[PDB]
Amino acid sequence: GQVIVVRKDSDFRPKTYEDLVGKTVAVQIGTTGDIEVSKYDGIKVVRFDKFTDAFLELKRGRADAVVLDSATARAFVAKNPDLVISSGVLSS
Repeated sequence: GQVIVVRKDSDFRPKTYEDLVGKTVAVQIGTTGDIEVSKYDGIKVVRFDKFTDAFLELKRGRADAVVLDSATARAFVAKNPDLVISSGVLSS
């Protein structure tokens, strides 16, 4: 389902929703990722029209993570080696 993407050039390696509490997390608005992260008190959720804009926030350092669907996240990270998928499939 969902995975957590973070910067490769970081020691931050979240594996669960709880690991995102306190962090700025970019999501594509209205996706499962948005809906799920929004359930956890203390995640600072930043919503974007396009997932690519969520990823841009992460690449620039203005967000700490992105939560998105596995296949879409994989196809993007494939071409963005400054990013890494730090989780397996999240248990939602």
